[PDB]
Amino acid sequence: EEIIWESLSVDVGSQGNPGIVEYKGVDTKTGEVLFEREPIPIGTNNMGEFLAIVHGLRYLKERNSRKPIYSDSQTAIKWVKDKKAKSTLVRNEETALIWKLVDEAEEWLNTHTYETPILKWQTDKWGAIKADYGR
RNA sequence: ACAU
DNA sequence: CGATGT
Ligand SMILES: [K+]
Ligand SMILES: [K+]
Ligand SMILES: [Mn+2]
Ligand SMILES: [Mn+2]
Ligand SMILES: [Mn+2]
Ligand SMILES: [Mn+2]
Repeated sequence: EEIIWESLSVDVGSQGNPGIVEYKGVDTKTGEVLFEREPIPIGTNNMGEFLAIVHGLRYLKERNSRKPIYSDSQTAIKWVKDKKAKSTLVRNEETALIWKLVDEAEEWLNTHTYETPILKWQTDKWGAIKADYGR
């Protein structure tokens, strides 16, 4: 119903899908950018949405913050819940970096605990997530 | 269909 | 119009 303003919002941006992928996390209340990942030459939207949530979990855990995370990706929220990113992206030499990062994110989820609620940003009611790339 |  | 996903 209502936005939980005391939260972290994350999103992917890309040039092509598959294509160059980046992501960032912002304070939902203020829009302040709290982290941004350097562009990865080839990935998918969903891989980037997944990495963004996992990075958010790690960022909040390191700072002892109980804030929830908002994501607009139904897929990535499920992959994080499952601790398994079921991407269709070919594993080859050009996708090795994104796949390394995804594998390492899964590995982190399988070796750490968190209570962080991972919440669906309701774009249909609230507009674009505050971490959106405006593109 | 829904979500990107 | 193309794509990634449940
Ligand atoms: K969206
Ligand atoms: K589809
Ligand atoms: Mn998104
Ligand atoms: Mn894996
Ligand atoms: Mn977006
Ligand atoms: Mn967009």
